[PDB]
Amino acid sequence: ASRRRAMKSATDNADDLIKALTLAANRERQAQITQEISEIVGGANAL
Amino acid sequence: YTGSAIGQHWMYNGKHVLIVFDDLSKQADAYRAISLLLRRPPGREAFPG
Amino acid sequence: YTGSAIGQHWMYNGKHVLIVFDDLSKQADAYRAISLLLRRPPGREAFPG
Amino acid sequence: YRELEAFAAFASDLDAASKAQLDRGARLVELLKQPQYSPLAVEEQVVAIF
Amino acid sequence: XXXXXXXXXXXREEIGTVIDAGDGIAHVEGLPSVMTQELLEFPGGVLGVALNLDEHSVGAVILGEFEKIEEGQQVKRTGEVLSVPVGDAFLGRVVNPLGQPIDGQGDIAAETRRALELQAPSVVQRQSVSEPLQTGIKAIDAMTPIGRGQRQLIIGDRKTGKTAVCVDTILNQREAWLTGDPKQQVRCVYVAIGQKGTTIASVKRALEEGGAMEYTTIVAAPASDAAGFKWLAPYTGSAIGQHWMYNGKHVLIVFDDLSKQADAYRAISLLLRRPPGREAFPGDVFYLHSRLLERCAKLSDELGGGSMTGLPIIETKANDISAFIPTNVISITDGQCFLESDLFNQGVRPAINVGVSVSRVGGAAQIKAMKEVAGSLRLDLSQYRELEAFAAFASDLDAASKAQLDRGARLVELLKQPQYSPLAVEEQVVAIFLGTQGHLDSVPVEDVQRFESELLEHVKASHSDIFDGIRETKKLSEEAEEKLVSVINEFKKGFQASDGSSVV
Amino acid sequence: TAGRVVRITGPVVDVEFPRGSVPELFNALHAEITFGALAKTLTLEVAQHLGDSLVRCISMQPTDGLVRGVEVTDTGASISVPVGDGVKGHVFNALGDCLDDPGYGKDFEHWSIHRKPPAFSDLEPRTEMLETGLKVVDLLTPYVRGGKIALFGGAGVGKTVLIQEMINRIARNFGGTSVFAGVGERTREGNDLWVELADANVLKDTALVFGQMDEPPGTRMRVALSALTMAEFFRDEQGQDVLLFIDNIFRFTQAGSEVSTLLGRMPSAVGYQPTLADEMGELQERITSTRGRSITSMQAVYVPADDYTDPAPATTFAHLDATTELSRAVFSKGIFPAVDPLASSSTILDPAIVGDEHYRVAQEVIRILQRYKDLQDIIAILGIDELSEEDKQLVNRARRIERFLSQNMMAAEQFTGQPGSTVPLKETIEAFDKLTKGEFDHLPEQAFFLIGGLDDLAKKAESL
Amino acid sequence: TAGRVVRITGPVVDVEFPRGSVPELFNALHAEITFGALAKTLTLEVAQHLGDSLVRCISMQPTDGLVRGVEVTDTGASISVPVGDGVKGHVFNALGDCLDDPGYGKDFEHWSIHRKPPAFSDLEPRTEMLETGLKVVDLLTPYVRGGKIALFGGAGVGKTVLIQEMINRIARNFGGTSVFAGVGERTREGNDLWVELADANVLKDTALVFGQMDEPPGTRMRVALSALTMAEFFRDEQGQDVLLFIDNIFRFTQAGSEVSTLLGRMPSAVGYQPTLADEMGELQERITSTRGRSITSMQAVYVPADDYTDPAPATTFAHLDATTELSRAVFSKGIFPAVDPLASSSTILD
Repeated sequence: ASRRRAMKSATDNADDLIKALTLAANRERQAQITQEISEIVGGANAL
Repeated sequence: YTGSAIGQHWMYNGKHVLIVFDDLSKQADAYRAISLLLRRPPGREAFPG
Repeated sequence: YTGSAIGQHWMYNGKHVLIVFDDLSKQADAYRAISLLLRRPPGREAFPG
Repeated sequence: YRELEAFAAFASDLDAASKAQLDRGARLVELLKQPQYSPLAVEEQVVAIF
Repeated sequence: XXXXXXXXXXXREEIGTVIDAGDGIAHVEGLPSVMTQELLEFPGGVLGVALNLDEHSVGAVILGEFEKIEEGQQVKRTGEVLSVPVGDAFLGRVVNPLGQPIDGQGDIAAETRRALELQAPSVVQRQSVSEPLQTGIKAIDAMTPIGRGQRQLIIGDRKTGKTAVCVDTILNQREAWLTGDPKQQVRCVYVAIGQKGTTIASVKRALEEGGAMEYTTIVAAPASDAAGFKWLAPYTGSAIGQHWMYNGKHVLIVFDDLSKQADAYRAISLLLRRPPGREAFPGDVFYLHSRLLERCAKLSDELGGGSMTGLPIIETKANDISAFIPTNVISITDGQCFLESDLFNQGVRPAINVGVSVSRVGGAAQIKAMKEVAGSLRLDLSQYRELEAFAAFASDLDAASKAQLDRGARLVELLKQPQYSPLAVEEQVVAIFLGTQGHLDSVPVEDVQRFESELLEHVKASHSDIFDGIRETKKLSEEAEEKLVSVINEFKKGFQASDGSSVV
Repeated sequence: TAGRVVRITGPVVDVEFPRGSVPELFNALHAEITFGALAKTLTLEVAQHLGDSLVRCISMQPTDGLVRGVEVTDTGASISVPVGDGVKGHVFNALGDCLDDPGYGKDFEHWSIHRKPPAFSDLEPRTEMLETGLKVVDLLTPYVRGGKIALFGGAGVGKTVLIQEMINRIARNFGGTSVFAGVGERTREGNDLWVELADANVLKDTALVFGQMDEPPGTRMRVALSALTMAEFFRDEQGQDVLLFIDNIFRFTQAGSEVSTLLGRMPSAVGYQPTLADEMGELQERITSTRGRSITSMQAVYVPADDYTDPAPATTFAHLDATTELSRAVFSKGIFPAVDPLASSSTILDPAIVGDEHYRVAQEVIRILQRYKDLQDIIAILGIDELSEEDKQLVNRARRIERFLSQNMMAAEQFTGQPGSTVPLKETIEAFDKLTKGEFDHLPEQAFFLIGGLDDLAKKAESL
Repeated sequence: TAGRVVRITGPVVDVEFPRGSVPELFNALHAEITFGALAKTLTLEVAQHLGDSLVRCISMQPTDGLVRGVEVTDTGASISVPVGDGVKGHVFNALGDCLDDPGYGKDFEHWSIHRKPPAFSDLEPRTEMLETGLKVVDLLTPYVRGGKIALFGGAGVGKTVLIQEMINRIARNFGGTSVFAGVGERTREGNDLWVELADANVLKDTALVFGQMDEPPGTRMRVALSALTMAEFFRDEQGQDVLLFIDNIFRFTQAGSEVSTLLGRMPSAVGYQPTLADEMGELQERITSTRGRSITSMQAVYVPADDYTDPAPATTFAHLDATTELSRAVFSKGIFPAVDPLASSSTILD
């Protein structure tokens, strides 16, 4: 019964970790794309 | 800006004023529009410097 | 470069020379500044091509 | 209270000082909420928090 | 008055001169009356496409022999927009994007000429998809059916089997082509963009070994060819295809692959100083893929009831599907067979991710005998994927789901298939019947493929009447069901497992 | 007075006019393509004035075969679309040209697609709930009259059936009409929809507008504004309620980003157009209720990479008031219309806007379905016999509540021949209040499927 | 009659010519440098026609000490390389002069660097397995005799050890001829290879070409095409089968990325030149073994930032019959040679 409770806890903690990591991975994706565009367009406007 | 200007005229007369900006992120996005249409280069998160 | 030139002058004379560059990230950053002031279009991560 | 609740959420049993603090904090969180468009005058806010 | 008279009084084909050339692009001045995408011919017999039209000079991308271009060369204009020859004489030939024969077997008897950029069939001209495109892959036809008229995306990482799935799809049609009926005879076009020359030779040899070179045309834009040819290759494949489609034939197009199409068009567009957008692509790259793919359709009976089925391939970097070209082609296409390298390594070959691949056409592309069997299959595999973690603890699992786990493991073995061995519809329906009706459950997992193959061989030899009945009626009748289960048990009494146990 | 084409670059076309005759921006211009295989009349929209009387344009059709120095005739107005009752039961492109019968509707009144939203004084000062007459919609996720509703789902999740349902609901209950805006729709799916609405015989009351994927991004952008200009006429002049479908508003955002790139404007966060929130706001604000009449909207909305922070969905979800998600796990139970009661949400569901009893009953049904959703794993792994009695008595109610969300919807009348039901709100909030208290637990699950109203449950229970 | 220098920027030089004398693309031009210790003749390849008789060129030697308005003479042909049986056992720079015996090649037959690849008619797929006696290679990534074989891997995962092992295992037993192309490899290991081949007897039949990473972008582009022109001679003019070893073939496309901004092409995704796949394809297709006359290519590819998604690796992967992908994550477990068992793959594994 204590194993059940501690494993339900661990599952909830992993679900909240996947949420937080996904929210970081999305901010990183967006930042990466915006940086790549800023670099291309700066290259074009230099010409 | 105009909200603050309407406010300041009362403020310098010695009235008390309350200002609610709802919401100041959409002003930042409008300034990002006006700057990028002016072709100024973007800084972080595409916002102008 | 001047560090390498001072080094090579002993090297070719049959001496053993040790060079430390501290640190080449600041040289890359200086070359970036020079290139961008000369208005070359930069490559990736805003470094010169 | 919020960090204690996060800890105690899976504690099978605890000390009396934790349990008393946990019940006080739950009653204080329940105290602080209010409905929309219901501004309370400060002379009432002080008593509500007392 | 006097001004109008002065103007009316003030008011041989033109040759332009090259003012600029570099990296595959030339700028030609003059040509006042050139039109956008007119073929230009340069003095060395090289061609250009006149893709950009400035105030002073034409920007023309150059097809192939770029080294022969110099400033001050004379440019003659041909009088027509980009056209390719079309006809039946293309069957079993290999051609470059301009319809010139590349295999060296001889000249092509071009029947007619079509412009590359005619209008697709509009929303009034089409008909609903309601005829199967038998792929001959159990993991496709049973779960993500392709109907003739659909646009199905074979999106995967490199070296996951995309080329093999499409070659199987083309090979499978031979069982139909040997019949004389034009309502069954699927013709095929394979369009290779940016492949290496030996890979196109390998694919040609794979299709020759299968006899598919009787009815398939290969358009070859190998990686050596200038960016202009890579950019045109999908369009010329569609332009050869449409001639057959409008005559009331059935056509399959495979594009292998639209990622190098998009990379060629990005190269051309950046050299022309057009503005770059996301991932350096020019603004119109969605429109470039869309105006290609939306030319695949099923026509109504008033247009002869012909159809064209597109299998665009794309390659995804590190299994992402949020990159620009993947996102566009996923939004354009009707169904998406994700191929994953992890499932490939775990033994599931072909690597169809049956847990994420979908088709929007659905049951309307399947025959009734396939609906009657495959209906529960997606649910069984979904329950198996949910249960998978409990495989370690299968003693403690309730028996009513232990059976679902053991069924699911046998269905996953039942969906494996060796390359270049497509199964006809009447054989795959019997393969799925074995699993879904539970007859397979007494066979140990490691012998399942050998059992299935030995049974399909046995039935083909002794009881071909079951296959005849399925093919001719498209329905698994009760007599054929009872006879089939009798023959399955008669076979089980002769079969032997790899551990030497009986299976009855 | 006519202009000349001076520069061509992909879909973008520059035209030069005589000094005094430069057209106002957003005017429609016409140009000819004369080559035999590609003969077209080519419609240009004016985007910018470059000086020297040069006008930057974007083409509504492919520019292939266009020749420099051809004549351009200004029309002197914006892109205009036909409006009137005779628009219903026809298919139009963004430019107002009919696809079902070419040349139809030239004689109708034409309106400019670019027109301003309502004046501030005319907006309705409070939100009113739309009593759509579907149990699950009215109880769990009430719709807002003149609001915007997001829709999620796909094939094999009843989505076209729900569209036919809502069209029938607006035609019969409110005496309104529907408009459908195919914003970048598949031409195959557009023909499947056209045939489906014809076979249901609902097309007689629906105007269809398709901006197909085959055409350049100027058309995939303007189609939504075209459809909205038909809807605005039906609201203002005919005085009807209108229901506006958009499928799919992400492609409106995307088309806008691509036009902005062709115009060479510098791209913003993750590469959208810099005007994005105003580009979208000038559409979404124009869908509203005024002077007692209303344009309700349903919008299918794709999310790139499933993240609700990307500017495309983050912008779109600022505007919309409700969210219906359709679930294959519900559809596979046989529960129609397969609206997921836990993943769907609505913002009007507050005790101040709907009665306290409605809010209480919606919170109880959500609690019961959430408990059952949490138990479904134990049920699948261990079987019902592993449960206690107190929770098994809860599951006995949850099974019935889940069934009782299903309705014999009017779209099914084609097949079943039985008519569709329209439950009053004051009936459904009694029925779920009784059902959560368990008064009907002695009935079998088959007594609740497809049932409609509570008196029908009383009939079907005595039939079984 | 000859041209003159107008503009100089780093490695790129713009030259003007008289109205009629404008040279064709890819001609070699010559210029003179006259200052003291830097005094050299400079070889200079034509890249673009800018119009109005201007031509833009890419310098092979460092441009330091060039002066505006110096005379430029057009040679009327592309860069040429000495070819023949007597090339085996000598070491050449990109421009085909012998580093250990200056002037050696001046009297040989010379071939143009640039040529189109063999026509699709002449290609057949290769399906004889090559044995190397490496466990993981012979097991999971079986090599193809006459195929195109590659090693992939991040900076420092030991590619330059593994390629030297492949020389030691194959070219020792191999009865034909071989060529090595030092494309932007670090000079030290180029000398270690040259002395190694001389301590064995293998150097007697091995030609070496080097355009090592100390040289400017002009040579780092053309040196791959130069060594390949030596191999294409041995394939076509003699029929004797030949091993072509290339290290590192990424440096080709990198040197293209380095000049591209100064040539004035807008940068593509992550700042590679927009021509990348068309540029690299026009090299990679030449290496193919036409029927009856084998080339066995073994080329190491660098992956920038270990990013197997990156445009250069991702473009290169299509051109290859067996890929032995090395990974830093395996190298950090001490596993040597540090090939990735799962990502590595072969077409002959049927």
